[PDB]
Amino acid sequence: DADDLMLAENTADEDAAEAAAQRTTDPVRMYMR
Amino acid sequence: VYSYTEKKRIRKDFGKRPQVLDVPYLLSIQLDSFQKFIEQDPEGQYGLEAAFRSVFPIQSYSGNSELQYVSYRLGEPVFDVQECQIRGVTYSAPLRVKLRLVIYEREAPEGTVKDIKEQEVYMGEIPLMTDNGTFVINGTERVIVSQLHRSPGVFFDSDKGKTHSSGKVLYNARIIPYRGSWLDFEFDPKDNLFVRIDRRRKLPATIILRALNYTTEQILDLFFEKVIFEIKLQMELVPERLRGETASFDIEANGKVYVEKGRRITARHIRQLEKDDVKLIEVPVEYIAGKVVAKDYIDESTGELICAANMELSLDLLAKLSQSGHKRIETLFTNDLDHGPYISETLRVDPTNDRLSALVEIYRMMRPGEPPTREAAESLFENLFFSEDRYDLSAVGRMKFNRSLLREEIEGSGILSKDDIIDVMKKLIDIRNGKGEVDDIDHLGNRRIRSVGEMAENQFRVGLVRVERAVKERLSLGDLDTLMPQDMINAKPISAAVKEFFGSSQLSQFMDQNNPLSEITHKRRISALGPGGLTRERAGFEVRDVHPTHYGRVCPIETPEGPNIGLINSLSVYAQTNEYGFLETPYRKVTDGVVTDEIHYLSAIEEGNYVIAQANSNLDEEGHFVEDLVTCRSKGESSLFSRDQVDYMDVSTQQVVSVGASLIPFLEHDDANRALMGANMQRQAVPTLRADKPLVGTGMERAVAVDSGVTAVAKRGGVVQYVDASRIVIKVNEDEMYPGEAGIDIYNLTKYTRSNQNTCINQMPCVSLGEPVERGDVLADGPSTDLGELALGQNMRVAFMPWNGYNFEDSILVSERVVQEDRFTTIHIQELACVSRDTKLGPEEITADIPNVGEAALSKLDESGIVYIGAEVTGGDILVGKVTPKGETQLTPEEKLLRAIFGEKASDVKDSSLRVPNGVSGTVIDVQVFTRDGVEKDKRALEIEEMQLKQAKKDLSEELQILEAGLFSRIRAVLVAGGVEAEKLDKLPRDRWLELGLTDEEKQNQLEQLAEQYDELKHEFEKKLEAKRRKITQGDDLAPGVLKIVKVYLAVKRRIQPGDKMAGRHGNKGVISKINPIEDMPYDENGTPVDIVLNPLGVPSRMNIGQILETHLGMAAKGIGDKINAMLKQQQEVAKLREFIQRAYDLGADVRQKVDLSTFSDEEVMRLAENLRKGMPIATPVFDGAKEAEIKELLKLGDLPTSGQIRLYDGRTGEQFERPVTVGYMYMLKLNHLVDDKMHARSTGSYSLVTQQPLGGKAQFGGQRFGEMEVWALEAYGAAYTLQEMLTVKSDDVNGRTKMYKNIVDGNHQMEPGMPESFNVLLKEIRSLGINIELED
Amino acid sequence: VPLDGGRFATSDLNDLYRRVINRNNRLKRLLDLAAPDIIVRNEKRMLQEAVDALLDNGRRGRAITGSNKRPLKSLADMIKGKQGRFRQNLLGKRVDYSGRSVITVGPYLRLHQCGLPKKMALELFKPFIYGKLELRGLATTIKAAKKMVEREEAVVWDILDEVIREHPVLLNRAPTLHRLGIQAFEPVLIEGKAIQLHPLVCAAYNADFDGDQMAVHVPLTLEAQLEARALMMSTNNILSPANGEPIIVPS
Amino acid sequence: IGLMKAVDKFEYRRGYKFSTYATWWIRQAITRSIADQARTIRIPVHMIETINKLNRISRQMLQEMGREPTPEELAERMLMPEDKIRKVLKIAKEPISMETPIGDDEDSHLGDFIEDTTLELPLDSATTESLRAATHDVLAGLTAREAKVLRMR
Amino acid sequence: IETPITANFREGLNVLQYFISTHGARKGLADTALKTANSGYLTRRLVDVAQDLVVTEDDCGTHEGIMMTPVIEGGDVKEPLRDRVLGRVTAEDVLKPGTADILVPRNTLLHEQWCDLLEENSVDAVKVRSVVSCDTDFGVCAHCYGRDLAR
Ligand SMILES: CCC[C@@H](C)[C@H]1CC[C@H]2[C@@H]3[C@H](O)C[C@@H]4C[C@H](O)CC[C@]4(C)[C@H]3C[C@H](O)[C@]12C
Ligand SMILES: CCC[C@@H](C)[C@H]1CC[C@H]2[C@@H]3[C@H](O)C[C@@H]4C[C@H](O)CC[C@]4(C)[C@H]3C[C@H](O)[C@]12C
Ligand SMILES: CCC[C@@H](C)[C@H]1CC[C@H]2[C@@H]3[C@H](O)C[C@@H]4C[C@H](O)CC[C@]4(C)[C@H]3C[C@H](O)[C@]12C
Ligand SMILES: [Mg+2]
Ligand SMILES: [Zn+2]
Repeated sequence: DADDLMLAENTADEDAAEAAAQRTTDPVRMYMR
Repeated sequence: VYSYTEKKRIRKDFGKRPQVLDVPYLLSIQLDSFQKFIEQDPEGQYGLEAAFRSVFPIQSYSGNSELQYVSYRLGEPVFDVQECQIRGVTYSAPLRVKLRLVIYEREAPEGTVKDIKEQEVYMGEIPLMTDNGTFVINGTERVIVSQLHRSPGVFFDSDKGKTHSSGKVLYNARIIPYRGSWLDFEFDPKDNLFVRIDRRRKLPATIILRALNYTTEQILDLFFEKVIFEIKLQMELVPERLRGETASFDIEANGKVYVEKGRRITARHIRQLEKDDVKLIEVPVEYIAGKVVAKDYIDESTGELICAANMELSLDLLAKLSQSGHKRIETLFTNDLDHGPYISETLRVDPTNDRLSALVEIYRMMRPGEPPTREAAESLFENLFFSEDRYDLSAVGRMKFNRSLLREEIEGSGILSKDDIIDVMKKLIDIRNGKGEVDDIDHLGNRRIRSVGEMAENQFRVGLVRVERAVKERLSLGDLDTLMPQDMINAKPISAAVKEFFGSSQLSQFMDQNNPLSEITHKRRISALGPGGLTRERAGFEVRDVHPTHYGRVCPIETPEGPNIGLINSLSVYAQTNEYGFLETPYRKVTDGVVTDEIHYLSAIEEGNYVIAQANSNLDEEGHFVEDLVTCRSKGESSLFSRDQVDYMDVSTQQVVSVGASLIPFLEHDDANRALMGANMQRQAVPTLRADKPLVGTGMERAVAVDSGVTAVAKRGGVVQYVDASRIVIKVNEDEMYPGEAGIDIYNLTKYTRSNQNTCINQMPCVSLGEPVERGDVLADGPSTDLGELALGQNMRVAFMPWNGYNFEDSILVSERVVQEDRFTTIHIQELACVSRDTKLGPEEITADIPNVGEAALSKLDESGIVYIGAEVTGGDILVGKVTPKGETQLTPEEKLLRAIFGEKASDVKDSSLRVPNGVSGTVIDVQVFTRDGVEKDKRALEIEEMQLKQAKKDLSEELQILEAGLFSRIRAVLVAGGVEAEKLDKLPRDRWLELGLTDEEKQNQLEQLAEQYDELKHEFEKKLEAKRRKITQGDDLAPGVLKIVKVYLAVKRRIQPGDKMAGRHGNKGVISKINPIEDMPYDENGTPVDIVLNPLGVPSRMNIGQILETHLGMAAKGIGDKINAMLKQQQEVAKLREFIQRAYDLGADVRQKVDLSTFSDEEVMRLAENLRKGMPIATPVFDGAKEAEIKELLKLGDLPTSGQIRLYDGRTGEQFERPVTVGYMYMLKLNHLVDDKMHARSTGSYSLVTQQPLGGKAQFGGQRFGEMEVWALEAYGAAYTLQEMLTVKSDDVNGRTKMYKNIVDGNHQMEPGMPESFNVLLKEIRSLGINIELED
Repeated sequence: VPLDGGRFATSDLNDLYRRVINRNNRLKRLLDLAAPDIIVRNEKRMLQEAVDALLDNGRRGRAITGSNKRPLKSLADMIKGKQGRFRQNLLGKRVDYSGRSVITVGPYLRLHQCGLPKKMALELFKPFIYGKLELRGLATTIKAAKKMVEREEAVVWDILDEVIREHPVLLNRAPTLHRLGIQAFEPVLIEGKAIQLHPLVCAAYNADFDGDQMAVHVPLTLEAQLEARALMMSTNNILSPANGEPIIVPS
Repeated sequence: IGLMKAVDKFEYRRGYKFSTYATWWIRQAITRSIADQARTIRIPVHMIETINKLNRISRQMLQEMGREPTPEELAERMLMPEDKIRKVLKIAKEPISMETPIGDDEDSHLGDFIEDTTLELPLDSATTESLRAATHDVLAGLTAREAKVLRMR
Repeated sequence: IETPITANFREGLNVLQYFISTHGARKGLADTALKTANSGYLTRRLVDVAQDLVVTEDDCGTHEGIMMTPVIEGGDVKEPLRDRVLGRVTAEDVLKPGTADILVPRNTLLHEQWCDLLEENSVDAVKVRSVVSCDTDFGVCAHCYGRDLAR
């Protein structure tokens, strides 16, 4: 979910080089892991 | 014959076309829906029964205990509607349901039960609908508008190649359930089928097939056909299949010849092949090199899979299979053009090989970041669909699903099955291959109507499932005895959803109460917004447009203009909702040739496959179509059809328009834009002091007025036995009295009540003592109704001419005698409240002694500090006197010196009293006091309670004694036979009526029963009186911290003035510019001035020439009225009066109306003539109006010119205007845009807290927003100083604005500009981050 | 801030600061107990998340919501957007000495003057009237002047007529598409509650008399009055600025 | 935190399966933390318990009698002077978010309609200055010793 | 649609003709709303890009400019030289079409009289100073702009 949102945010960056070149970030999922 | 209320004033009716179907009850959607919601349905499928059946019974884990639902009921509301409105509380009924808890024991899961406990549990209060279609939620009257949402089912759409430059169109099928997840299919540019559950990441379609336990061979069997071969190497030829061939090898049958190579096989070749019975042919080996094997063909010798199913068949593979003995093979038949390969490509891309992998991929898709568990994935898949608890394909959903796939079973399961998904996939493939067509999303056969009685059910079910989950969790632990089925249920979880839907919802909004029309048209309104519906940000176009399917169902004209135009529509006149929620409309059926008289209600989809003749189609006297060819509308278009191939006909000419747009006369002559504006404005008219029927109408006035609910309509016929400004007592006829009733009805009228728009709601009787009535007659016409007809405006004498620039753009010039006669004077009632609270320093007090008031403003206050009722107050006067304690307030030096010099003490109390707002001036008509339970009830409250108790006792006593009079009258009537006493009956007193001696016959039993009924009335009266005293003398449930409230009602009377907005019914609005003296207005040769002057230049550009025709017809009608008035003043006998009225009532070309005065008694004729002396009302149906020749004829009946134009003179100079002008009578409206509600000025006031800017709005005495475009405008000029003073000193320069004020009051116009507050706040906010933003010097 | 009753209203920054401080104090307490590294790592991740939400909420992860189940406004959200300090309050804001009302024709006027209601004129020019009353000796202090204008005595209207004599007022209509949507006129005191607008200027405003409204502002300083008289007067703008053609043509 | 406290105060002599000596500490810690840092205007622990008890009694009464409990009935059923009940009911609940969209017409927020009640009106400032001027004028109309004495006191 | 509305408003429209008229009117209203939405965004961008331009000099002294000639779309002329040249400053001497002498020397604001003179002598090409070829730094000069057009 967060990874999907992060990817969507990165895609909108172009509307460049950094985004083109470019875990879950949830503090609870990492704690569970 | 005519109705008694209708024979007082008969409206002359043009409209050749006859009427076959009466207009239905206008506001029926609301009442039907809510009736369905709250109703004991034996086979539970509607309302609360359905929800309870769906949820209960609830089973705990392991089935140790079961909670069951039995029945439900609604208790009577504690407060009635009026008391709810007064008290500011909801009108609702409490829901009490009989639950039953059964506890089981080990070894008997369903056998012997340990114990069963029954109990009634109360779960929430449900608001009730008033008998007009509204809800009283917090004292205010709400309306819940229907919703137009896309119905559940399966819909096949495409993108018509919008996103692709290749021009290819990607089809996609979507399955929408009533509640659940959207199983969505689609294509891919590479012709790869895909499926996206819940619009999540795309997956290959075939995965789901495997998730349904399908093998590859089964998939290919389902979606593809096959061809076979025999061995040598002989093939069984099917002539039909080879529609395109010869690319590899033409034919080899019987050896000799069938067709040559190269030439493409044609139809004749297939005909020859079928004639010759070709069943075996030979083909080269290389021909099979391109085919794909259908099933699995293992090396039977070695048990090794040579080629898996759906794999390219090569010559080496042919050799291997032949060595294996596979003399026969199956290859998927597929021709590129028609039977394209699409599932095979999906298989090529399939990342799964078995059910487990598919389930794992689905599990990852649905919930990412989770470990794929073998047990969890199957459960998730089987739970997503196929479960009654998480997925519902409603009965309408199932009906449309089956109908779309072309099945025969209307009914079925609400959960998807494998067959359904396979059939949807096959349908999508068929659409893509070129067979079939896509669906239209705006077709009203695909859109459904939700109504309050269904949305309330949905919200209640949400609450009920929440409570079910809670009770299941509670039962999961303990399961002890002595646990009644009432401690696990709390009302609040269920009541929250219901009260939130009714209180704060998109579709639940304050009612419009400008006039009856606004209410009627607000109740029958359809909205595409709301929960489950699209939003304005991304809605149109192509859903805001008018569709051919709206004909007869949704009005094309009436729609709001603005951000949401086309998203909110109005139900047409005859439109009705199907059993499934689809709009339908009536059509009069046509047999072989005759237009029968039985109507069938057809729906959008069902209507397509007929041809329906137009309503304006001539019919013979026998019922046949006169014209050989008749214009009728087929599937989508309209054209001429033979007289013998029409199977339906429109039921009316107003069938297409709504109620609002069907009240515009001469709508055919108005442009669509102007008709839209005219309807929208007609909804806004303000009721005036005295109602005035339209001289030119359409005939829909009476229906709107009666069905609106603002009138008092008789429920039974009788004779008016008492009339008064506040009640009507009717004495029912013997034919409708019932066995044991007194037979008298009492109608209590609403007098000077406030509406949601702060207007007056006043009912006044229109009957007289001894006047007969019949059921359905109006007894007391409400606001904006005149003798039962809607009357929104006034009939004004108008002239179309310029007149000196005082009607320049859209301005209106009004005479001063329109203001002397109070024709547009309106009454506005407003409420003001004064809440006293308990503050930290002490409680606030309501008193008549206020600090530093010179006793001049305390005159109108009584001893208790509240204004006298009936007092006339103006702006600044005190209504309720209040004081608030304050702190020390250290006095500055100098003020201390002033106090010392003049020896004055500190007040110690503020003056937070309620006073009339500035610019208002009215009279106090009502005061009511609310006090906490534990307070002293100051003298005024006790006085109000005393008068209220007196009124209650008086009402009950009057009821009881009037009913006693009726009962004793009926008893005396019965005492005429069967032991009759006539001379001696009256001697003994009335109290002995009950003890009269009579023969041993049933009549004495009847009298005894009536006496017992009277005793029952006595007991009921005493009980109700005691209960009402208790209800009056109690406390109140006020907010926390408020000690008491005082509410004062002011009745303001607003006269028309320059700046007020006026309008007609044809979209012609304007603003009054001048009130001209009577001797300055243009006049005709008889000296009669003109009330209003309008600009003719407004008519050509705005092509709404219906106002000119209305003006001509109003002139004609007023001419007839003036002739009747002249004959009546001269005291002419009834013979000539009757002859002239009869001559006037039969004009035109074969009009439908026929009124014969020979059956009118002289009294009836004289009353009719006296009601027609101000003009004969005229009806001009919407698309069946009066022709111009008829207008000329009606003008000629009066002595008026047929041109419609007369010669006028100038009041100022007396010289005649050249080129005569058009005068007539037009119906003018006073829209609710009054200048005294719009004038606002500010010098200085209160400022906002966080940012020190002037507050906003007229209520807060706010300023004007000076935006960015105005800043650009001031920059275009070199106005740097004006811009600076507007940016800093006038807005948020805290210490610069006080200096500016002091400078101005010192006669020095100079400013020290300074720095605004917003920039300082911005610096502090940017600095509150890690940034360091400073102001370098 | 306390609202009427026992209720309160608070900004979303208090919640974010409270979360940051709670997690920081909890971490400080935790580092004294010598807890397992799992716990301190989780605490530090939470602290980073809370500071991130405070500085900018809804940019790295999910936006933290409140009781009303809406995303909380952060420090960054108070600067950006069409509803931020940069746009909503710094380039356009509400103003004192302003009013609005419906417009009527008034065809008797001259091109440089408008019709202003007596009530609006009395409300907009209150400090000027106080100054005049005190200067002419009619009132002793400013409180006496306030009471005089509040009772609307006879001298008050003569003083108002004297104040208005040569004092332009700027009239503006809401869709200000070009610079001729603001113009300065000289008031003429009238009865009623509607503003009378010269016909020839309507085309400049694109104004019709079927219900439109106009806003009126009053320049205060000497420089502002002179700018209105010399730059923005209606008799100075008779040519369109886009081309050379007149924009005062009879309609 | 509660678990780390238990693990330090746990002994195997009793034989309580940890999942019985530990849940108590976890529940205590979580409940106390909720009662200490869950609402902006902090309410003591005992008052939180009183509010919860009042809510439970109100729920029971609502289910039983059917309509609603009133403060008098609540006091009777809860054994309180009927003023403590009102005081507890008058607690300020939870502050309204100041950004709650309330305009519904231009995305206005609740915080745009709250006025600054401590600002001094511009007319009162002018009145103060005028009073100062009047005092200065009058105090110059008496012997210098009197003026000095009055300015000194 | 092939079949037109054969009725006017003096005569009435029947139900079908009015239905088609409604089809048209709804779209008209929606298009008006959309146009008002777009024309504001364009203006906002145009102001943002070119807000800080100000006349900040009297003459940059440049000798370059645009060559103004009438606009012709194949056949007739739809904008004479007077419209395109009135109110500008000549960048070079306007030699008479006979090449005799200078008709308009230089740096002369071309008002109505000069335009009438040019029309009389039938010249169809002038060299007028333009903003896009101004030598001023951080702004524009009054001679390369022209005249106010509002004063
Ligand atoms: C024979 C006709 C009967 C009818 C005219 C008589 C019989 C009973 C009378 C009413 C009742 O007394 C109750 C009220 C008494 C008040 O004092 C005056 C009003 C009140 C409605 C009465 C008016 C009228 O007089 C009534 C209807
Ligand atoms: C969509 C707009 C919501 C807004 C209009 C609704 C939502 C919650 C309502 C407030 C709260 O109840 C708290 C207070 C209760 C007091 O009794 C009256 C004031 C008070 C602020 C209420 C006024 C208003 O009713 C509010 C702001
Ligand atoms: C339709 C928009 C409603 C809006 C105009 C009404 C509805 C509720 C009103 C606010 C609430 O009462 C809460 C506060 C009460 C204080 O006493 C004055 C400020 C306060 C914010 C009120 C100002 C305003 O009056 C509000 C926002
Ligand atoms: Mg307008
Ligand atoms: Zn230059």
